Amino acid sequence: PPLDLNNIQGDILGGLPKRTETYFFFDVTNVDQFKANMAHFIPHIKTSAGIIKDREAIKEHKRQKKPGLVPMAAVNVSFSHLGLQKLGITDDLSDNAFTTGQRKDAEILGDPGSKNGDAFTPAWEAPFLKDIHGVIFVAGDCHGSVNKKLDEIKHIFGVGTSHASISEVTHVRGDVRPGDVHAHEHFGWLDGISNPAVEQFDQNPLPGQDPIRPGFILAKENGDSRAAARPDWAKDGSFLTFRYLFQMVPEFDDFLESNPIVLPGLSRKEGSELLGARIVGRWKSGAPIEITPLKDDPKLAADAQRNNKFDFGDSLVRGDQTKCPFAAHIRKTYPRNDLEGPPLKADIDNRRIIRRGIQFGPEVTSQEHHDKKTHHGRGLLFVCYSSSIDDGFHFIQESWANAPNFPVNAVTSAGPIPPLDGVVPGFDAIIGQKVGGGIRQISGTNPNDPTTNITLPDQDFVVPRGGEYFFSPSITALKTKFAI
Ligand code: HEM
Repeated sequence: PPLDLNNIQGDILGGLPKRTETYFFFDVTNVDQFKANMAHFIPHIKTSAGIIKDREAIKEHKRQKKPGLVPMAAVNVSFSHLGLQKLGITDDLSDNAFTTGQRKDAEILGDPGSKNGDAFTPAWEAPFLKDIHGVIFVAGDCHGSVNKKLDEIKHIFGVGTSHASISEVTHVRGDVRPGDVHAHEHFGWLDGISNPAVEQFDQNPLPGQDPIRPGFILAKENGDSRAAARPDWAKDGSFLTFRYLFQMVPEFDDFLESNPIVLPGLSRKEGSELLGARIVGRWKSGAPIEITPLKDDPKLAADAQRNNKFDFGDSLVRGDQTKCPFAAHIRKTYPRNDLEGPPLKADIDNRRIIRRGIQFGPEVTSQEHHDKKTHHGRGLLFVCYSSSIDDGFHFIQESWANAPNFPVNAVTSAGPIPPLDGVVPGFDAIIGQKVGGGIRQISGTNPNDPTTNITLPDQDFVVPRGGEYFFSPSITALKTKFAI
């Protein structure tokens, strides 16, 4: 069937274009007044149709050399399980992670925290330990637009006044980095390269971007295995995972400088760069190591038609880590042929996620660089979408990233593979977390010596400090279940 793009919130399919973005986390205080205000709010919501239409208007305005105008920052909205309960919307959405809420789920994600008996409290910023009912987020070209748009939303809900239907728990702000590295995350890598193409939305998949069915992103659409268990209003909504991930950049840079790979043809500097590339699965530029294993290639990196056309072939079955470690970040989170090829021939479309991350915080200072220690908060506002957090984000984090035997344990489940005997890939070095904060190791990072492990510093390079699981309903769901 064709998708109704006027019904689907625009951050999901399309993505809200942004140099800056504010996420406003709130609690409902008066349910009836909240539902009445939502009638006024809903017309402000950007849909996927809206996105495509804007993108064309920007292209014509830009082809035509006009003086370059304010993209009326787009608004989206998303609700936690605690907010659905609060609103009287009690139909089960058949996802344990969402319904559990991420404060609890975080124990199993591997977040640092502590236990009173069987009660777990993650080591998050104080506001993310309160009940959050939803998030209103607004994304645009500059601070002026976003704030102006957000002030208007706050008038609609009466924020701060005696007649208020929501209150602020906290807010967070993302900002693309300055200049040439605007799309690079704070460790230095080009981010936003690989996302799944969606059948009946993405007209021209890029090479290496196998399109998946829309029900793996949107509830009750084609390919949602849980379609029959879900209520009609859930159609064309998607689960939004938010993770407030702080990055320890000077500690990461220092880590690389201390562990250079000694390899014919490379400086000390270059061996430290090779290690970073191998840990991520790409050069900072964006060039995938599976294509260019030993030196960066900036032209390949800048070309969307060549920079994602690889699948690890049968390197895993053969035990061959020469081009790419098994435990590289991108391989841990999208295995490609490691699982889709023999022996498993597994269908991992339900493990795919659409990422809409934005960076935050200042650049690294001279003092921070000199100390080789972090002094300011910076990192990534991580946001991803799928029709199942249980199958997507949670699983990726627990069974792949945090699992030092993955992917060997997956492919050896079918029968031992002698070239993998004794291979323990190790942790995803970027996001892998060990429960209790124990010792993490990663193997295969030296092309010439695949069995040597690096023991990671106790201070993780990425440190979660907040997050929650939300559901982003359709325009029509909002209109009938959240309005009046
Ligand atoms: C500080 C945190 C993180 C950083 C710095 C980071 C960095 C990156 C980079 C540099 C890429 C490659 C460029 C691209 O394809 O976009 C990437 C891809 C990806 N990351 Fe992350 N990441 C982070 C957290 C996460 C988390 C929490 C998840 C999921 C639980 C995740 C899942 C993925 C996936 C699925 C891909 C795409 C794999 C592919 O299709 O090739 N990442 N990440």
